[PDB]
Amino acid sequence: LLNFDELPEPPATFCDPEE
Amino acid sequence: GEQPIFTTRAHVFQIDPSTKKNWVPASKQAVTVSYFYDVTRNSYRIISVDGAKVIINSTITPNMTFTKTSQKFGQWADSRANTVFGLGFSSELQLTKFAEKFQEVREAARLARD
Repeated sequence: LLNFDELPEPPATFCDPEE
Repeated sequence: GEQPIFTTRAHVFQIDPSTKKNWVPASKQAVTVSYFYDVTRNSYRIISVDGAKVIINSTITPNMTFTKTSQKFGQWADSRANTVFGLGFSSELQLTKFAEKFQEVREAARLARD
């Protein structure tokens, strides 16, 4: 299936910062 | 026979089918992404084209969902094309406006088929 057990991380260019 | 509803620009990605965890760029640069109402078929579509290459032609049904995964990126599954499209925007507002348009189109799609 196309279903995600976990949402994937966005591409590194469009990620939210973490810190 | 096709009226443009909303137009924006984004980087287009598709999820890698095997791993389901990596984004493959579907365009080299940003490309135009538009919502269309198809008066011939009574349906709404998301269309993105890079020259003679059709990158997105997704017909929007009420069940489909756009999921925002960052302030500038969101994704929706397209079972007909058996893929997941991701769009990366240069401003948070473009993402918001795209997501809001997506939800609007989902209800229009259900009301149009009543």
